[PDB]
Amino acid sequence: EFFLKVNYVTGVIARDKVATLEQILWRVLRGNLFFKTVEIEQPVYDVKTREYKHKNAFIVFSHGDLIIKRIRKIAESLDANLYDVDSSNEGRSQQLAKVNKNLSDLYTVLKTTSTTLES
Amino acid sequence: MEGVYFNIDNGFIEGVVRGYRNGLLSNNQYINLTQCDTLEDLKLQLSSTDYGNFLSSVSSESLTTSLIQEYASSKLYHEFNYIRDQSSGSTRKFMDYITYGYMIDNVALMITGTIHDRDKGEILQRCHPLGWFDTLPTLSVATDLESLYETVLVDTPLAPYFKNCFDTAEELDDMNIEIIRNKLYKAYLEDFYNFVTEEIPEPAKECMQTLLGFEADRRSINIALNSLQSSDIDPDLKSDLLPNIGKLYPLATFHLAQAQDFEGVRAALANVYEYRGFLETGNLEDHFYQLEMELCRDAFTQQFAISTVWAWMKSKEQEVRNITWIAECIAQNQRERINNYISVY
Amino acid sequence: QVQLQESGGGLVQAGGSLRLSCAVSGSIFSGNAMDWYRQAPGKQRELVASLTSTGSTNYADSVKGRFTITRDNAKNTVYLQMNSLKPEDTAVYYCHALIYRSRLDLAPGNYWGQGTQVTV
Amino acid sequence: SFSHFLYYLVLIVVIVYGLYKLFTGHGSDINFGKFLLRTSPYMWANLGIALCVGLSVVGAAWGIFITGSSMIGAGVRAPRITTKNLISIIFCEVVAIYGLIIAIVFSSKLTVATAENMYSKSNLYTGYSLFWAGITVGASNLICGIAVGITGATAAISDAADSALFVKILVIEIFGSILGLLGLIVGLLMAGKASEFQ
Amino acid sequence: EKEEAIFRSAEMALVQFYIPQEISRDSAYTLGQLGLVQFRDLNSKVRAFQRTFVNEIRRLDNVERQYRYFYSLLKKHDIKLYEGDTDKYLDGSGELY
Repeated sequence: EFFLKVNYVTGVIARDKVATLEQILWRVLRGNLFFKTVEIEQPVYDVKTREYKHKNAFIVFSHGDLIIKRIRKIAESLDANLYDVDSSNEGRSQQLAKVNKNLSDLYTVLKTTSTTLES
Repeated sequence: MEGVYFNIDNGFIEGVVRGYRNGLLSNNQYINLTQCDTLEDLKLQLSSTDYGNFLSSVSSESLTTSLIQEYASSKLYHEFNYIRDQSSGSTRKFMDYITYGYMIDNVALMITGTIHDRDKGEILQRCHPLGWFDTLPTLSVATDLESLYETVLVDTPLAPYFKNCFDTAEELDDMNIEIIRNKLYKAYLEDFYNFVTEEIPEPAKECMQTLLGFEADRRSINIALNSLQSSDIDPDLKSDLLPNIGKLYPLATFHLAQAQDFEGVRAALANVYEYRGFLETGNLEDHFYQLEMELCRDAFTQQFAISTVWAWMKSKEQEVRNITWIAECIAQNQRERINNYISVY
Repeated sequence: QVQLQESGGGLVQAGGSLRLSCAVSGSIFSGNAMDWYRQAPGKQRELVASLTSTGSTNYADSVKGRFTITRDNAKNTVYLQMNSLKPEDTAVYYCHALIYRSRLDLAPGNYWGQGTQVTV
Repeated sequence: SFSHFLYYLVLIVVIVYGLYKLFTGHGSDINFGKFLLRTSPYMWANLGIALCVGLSVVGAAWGIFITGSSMIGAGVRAPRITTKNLISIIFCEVVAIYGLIIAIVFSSKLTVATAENMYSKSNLYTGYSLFWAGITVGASNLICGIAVGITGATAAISDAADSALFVKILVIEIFGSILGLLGLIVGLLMAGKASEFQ
Repeated sequence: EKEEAIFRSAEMALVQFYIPQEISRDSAYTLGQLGLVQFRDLNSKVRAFQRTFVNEIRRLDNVERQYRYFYSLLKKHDIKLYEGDTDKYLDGSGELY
């Protein structure tokens, strides 16, 4: 039901800026807005900064090509990561299956380098 | 007199700021810097000054005349932000006015980046960090000024300044931007001067009115000349660039706005004693800096007056420009004009 | 960084022509506007002729109608001359250059020559 | 403006009230003479004592944070000044003692007077004397403490530059702190001939 | 007997050292071990970058930059620093090492 209301843009954004993003989009879509967002419970590291901040997921529904393009640029003018989430539930499972493998595999590479570095 | 009340909320600040003033590089110290052989020597020499160990985190092989500018500027910005953080009320309000000018520069610098299709991740490395605001990178999104105003600039404190920008053509190029750039300053300076007139106590009131007056004149003389670059810029456009607060206004500013040639500008300035000599001989840019530092030096003689913040800021700005000029001469191994820094202190 | 200096002049008999030159360095005619100023034994100094960036040429032709302008961008120097000189023309003639440094409306580049004397 | 408006309103009311009593022939009812005579001499004397130390403490306190903030301010870069410049703070605190001295001296003159002599000439003289004497010392020390505080603040900032300035600018403070003493001297002269209440 | 220099300041002597250069490094350590001497500056007029042993300070300064960097990494990865020996050389006891 997150995806209730490709016909949408989705990504992650820092909490201090989700308000800025929502408030800007109101004007860009001239009130034709379908903004939704979800909290993430933990802080997450921005290791480029060596600090952590609270992050939130968000999604916006739109059909217009130029509208989608501008929304993507606005989202990425603020610090955000946008993902190619498939629309169908089975598609999301298919994507999650691959990401689950990759991320689980990637831990092994992190472990050896981290072990070597701490050693 | 107001020095009786001034120290209630600003006594701490006035002490710290004059602490920085006592750290400014003296005429003699520049000579001791001038004698260096390499940047690696310039760093070691600087360690004896109030700049201290600021570069100690930089490897010998990493020094460049570019990096020295970055680090020296960064030290200033941290000291400025510290002073702002400790302020409140009208003083906090005053300092926030100072940053308006820099962010007006940043907005212009950011937009031209899109006209020439350069990446935001690169442009944001050249922006002036004091002119930072949350939505600044969002300027990358569109081309027409109307969209940029509606979607971003309505929210920043710069919003009131756009009274005369929307007369633009429907399409934007860099030339429109520099015109828009100046239009914003005209509103900004006139508002800042008005705010000073209303909310700042004497003698700081009269001091700032003098300093801002000089800046208005400096912009006026620059614009009256450089505007001759185009085939033409209409006099009723020029009149929208020249600010009203300067010593030149209105007697000389009208002639400058009306001028269509260099000799017209020279004739216009011939009447005002403060600038009577500027165009008749010598390097123009040096004269402005020369007068600028002399005004700041005089401003420091007053006491219990918040204008010291402005005087300190501009003085240390020139200090960085002195350092970079020396460093560039050192790095490029040319010295025949290394002495040409400006040092009133 | 620009150095200006001019050449020619000196004493010459009345009714003859005369030619002046003004060197320029470290810069190009692009964004250049350039002038000659007279200065008589009477202290005031005054424009006589000009080269604009667009190639137009201002004059004090009401009194210097036979002074002339030449564009020398192909050689990046200056050669400007006058015809039928008169005894009232004895003055130090300074070449002047205004450089449109850049788009940013900082203080522009401004430069003066040292002055060449003329006698009749 | 609100407060200034009230100032002018009050003045107008006073003028109207005065003219009303004057035109009706009862102008003598504005009798400042009876007011001075029939007010208790204890009131004038006691307010003199209280406001003396009172205003005299404000002068010290005002001077203290004028200088103290600057010393802390300038001292962040040059901590050396935090002790050498303390002398200028002493001259702010001292005038509080000058006030306390007078409070001690005046306190010796408060006594329970006999009923029939309450408003006698001598008692009234003492009642007025202790009022104006206390006001003079209190106000003079209020004024003095502020000027010394201003001087101490700038002296600290100069010391942060070079002691060669400090030793010379300190002399300015002397011509300020003398005023507190001169106020005290006049204070003791005013009370000099006043006998305690009897 | 050694003076009980509490009532008045201790009596000083100005001393000049004729250090042979070949042992200059070695002797300098002993003076630092004794801790009895405060040195004058005979070259106060010379600019900082022109003093004769500048290069050796540059080398050791650069090493300290690297050691400071290592200490930062230890803090980033939160590996606690080892309890180094404070008494490695008797810590200023006035005895040579």
